[PDB]
Amino acid sequence: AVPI
Amino acid sequence: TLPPAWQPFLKDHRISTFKNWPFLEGCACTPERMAEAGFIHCPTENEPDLAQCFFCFYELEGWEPDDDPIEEHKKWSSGCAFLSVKKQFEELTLGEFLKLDRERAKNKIAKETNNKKKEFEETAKKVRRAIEQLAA
Amino acid sequence: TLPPAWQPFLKDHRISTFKNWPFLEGCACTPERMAEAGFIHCPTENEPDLAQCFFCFYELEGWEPDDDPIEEHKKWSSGCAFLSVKKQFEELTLGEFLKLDRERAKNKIAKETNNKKKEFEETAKKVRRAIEQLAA
Ligand SMILES: [Zn+2]
Ligand SMILES: [Zn+2]
Repeated sequence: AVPI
Repeated sequence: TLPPAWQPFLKDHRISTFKNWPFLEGCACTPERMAEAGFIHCPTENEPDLAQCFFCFYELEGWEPDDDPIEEHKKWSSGCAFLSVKKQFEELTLGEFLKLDRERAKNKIAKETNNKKKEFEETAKKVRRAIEQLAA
Repeated sequence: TLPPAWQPFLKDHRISTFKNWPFLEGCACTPERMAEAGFIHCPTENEPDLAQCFFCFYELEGWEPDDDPIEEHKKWSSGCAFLSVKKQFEELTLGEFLKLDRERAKNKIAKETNNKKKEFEETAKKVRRAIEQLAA
């Protein structure tokens, strides 16, 4: 996953 | 029972938040594993797979089947105190619990401040550009 | 901040319930040692003396200055679990606490079903008398  | 504001501390409640979670059986980031990591599902039209930690309020998206929610959390925001609690919820003392909840309330404030700060920098960029354009 | 429905478990709260309560310094049943016995100040007009245990819901009146709230409690309603609680609230495990809160809810049920019973008994007696009187 990755930050927004 | 336990009042709503404190339900997110309950794993089963966190699991419940994952409605229409795509990553199910066979995946490393199941609603169960997400919850074990502290995440709740905060889907938006824009970010359908958007998950947020209930404790430290950090937000992750772009999830993939093999993602370990725990390692993802530890990697992007290690400082979260929930990560460090290995105890089972009901093996917690009320002092320990209220302590945690205090820090959550803190984290929440921090989160809101950083948000206010970001929209401030955003509107600023807009007045700046407008001013530049007029200058031309 | 602690939920209001669960405050009675907090001594300081129980203490606080005592407003215009007699028997202070010099007396054995101070609001401090009343709360210590689990008592709340539920004063009516016909008995501003009324105190009730938050856990078992037993009610006592006609308080004597030399009365020891704990001793008074043990003799009248011994079955109360709170009496057995020797730990500081903050030292209670979440499970332990939820177990207690469960039993409290239970005791509250029992109390109200008892009152519904006495109420019904009375109405029954009245109705019975009425029809009996009609015979003749
Ligand atoms: Zn976190
Ligand atoms: Zn009692």
